Amino acid sequence: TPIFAPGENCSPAWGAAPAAYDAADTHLRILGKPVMERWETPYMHALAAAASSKGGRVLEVGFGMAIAASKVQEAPIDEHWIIECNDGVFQRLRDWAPRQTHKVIPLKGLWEDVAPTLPDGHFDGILYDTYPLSEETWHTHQFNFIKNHAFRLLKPGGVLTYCNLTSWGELMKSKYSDITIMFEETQVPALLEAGFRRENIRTEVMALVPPADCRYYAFPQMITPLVTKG
Ligand SMILES: Nc1ncnc2c1ncn2[C@@H]1O[C@H](CSCC[C@H](N)C(=O)O)[C@@H](O)[C@H]1O
Repeated sequence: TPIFAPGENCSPAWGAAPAAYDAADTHLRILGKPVMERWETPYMHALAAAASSKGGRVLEVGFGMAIAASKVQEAPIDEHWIIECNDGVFQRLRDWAPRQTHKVIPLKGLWEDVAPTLPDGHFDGILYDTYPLSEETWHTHQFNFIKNHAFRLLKPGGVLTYCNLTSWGELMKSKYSDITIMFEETQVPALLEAGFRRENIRTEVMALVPPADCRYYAFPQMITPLVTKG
């Protein structure tokens, strides 16, 4: 069964949907979707290192299991802004934020609603890792954020990192056997359209074998984008 059915739209229901964190604290499911899993930890650490590489003000979109967020907090940053839609996940963010070393700025809502309220050229780093909220935005939800907000929000020299594992897992099953080719063909044109220059786009590949029973990702490598504003 596909994660999304034809014409499925979960966006208006995401906020009020109960957040299901299992007792073993290894997964997060919302509306029966596999939103986050702890096997992703080394990869979440690579994204966190990329978004926090310039220090200063870091914007993180999607809180999930706080894996990337706890790694961002290990870097010498000044502010950690976090946008989260789901009420259940936001309560976990609310409990996590006080004990953190670097000031956390928690904001509740869809980035579609919250990001327009954020100041232009204010962030040294951006980490985008949400989840598709509709079948037709399965491979493209990150592009809407990158085009409308990532470029304007970054300071000159600022770094954007992001991922979309539901998309990339699928594209690595049939269409591609080389993860850098997959990135070049499916991601680079939208980033160029967003205002980023090709010479300012790099990628880091890392070895990570997912579990055998993982339906949404099977490729034994992960790709970390580093998209710098000119
Ligand atoms: N449009 C949107 N705006 C804000 N948050 C969203 C969103 N769509 C999904 N979310 C939230 O995005 C998150 C994706 S899971 C993120 C996992 C995180 N990188 C970690 O390391 O633990 C979830 O908390 C989900 O509720």
